[PDB]
Amino acid sequence: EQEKSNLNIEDDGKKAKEKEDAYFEDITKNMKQLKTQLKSEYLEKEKANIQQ
Amino acid sequence: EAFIQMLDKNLDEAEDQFQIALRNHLIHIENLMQLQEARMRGLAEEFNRD
Amino acid sequence: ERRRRERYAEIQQEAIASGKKNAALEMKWAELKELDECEELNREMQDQQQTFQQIIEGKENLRKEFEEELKRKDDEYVKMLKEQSNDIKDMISKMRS
Repeated sequence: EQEKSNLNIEDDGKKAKEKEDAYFEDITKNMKQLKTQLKSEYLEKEKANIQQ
Repeated sequence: EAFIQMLDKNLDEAEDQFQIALRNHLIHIENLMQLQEARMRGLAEEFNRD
Repeated sequence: ERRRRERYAEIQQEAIASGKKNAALEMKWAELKELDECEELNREMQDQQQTFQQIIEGKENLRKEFEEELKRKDDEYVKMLKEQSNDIKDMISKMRS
């Protein structure tokens, strides 16, 4: 009983870890993609401004 | 007669510990509810701060 | 306490009255036994021994059903432990999900 319950609890913890990792990495990808619209897209837009 | 009383005193003790086990189970479910409330409240707070 | 121990007291008093009457009737035998006839006396004594064992047989029946109830109550307690374990398992899974 103890072995099964402890293993189940720790698998619960590990699956929670995986879920939270995926969630945070998705949020980080959104933030960094948006930021890339602020440094790289910044220089692209500067080129657009000068050409226009 | 003393056995039947014991059959319901042995059973009285048994019933007392089944009541004890039910009280413990309700307490454990209450703690699960309290900490699930903590998790949900934390989620709501973080979401609304964001 | 409102109906279990109350019925226990009811049956206790009824059985005490039954014992009083049976002891009175046994003294009635011990007195009215100018019927010294040994053969009929023995036949009636075995007959009333059968009376006593038939009376007790109700107690054996009740005690056997209640042994099935006590061991089955221990089995129910084990079943309750398993049920509560599964209850918390499903509760934790659903709560975290």
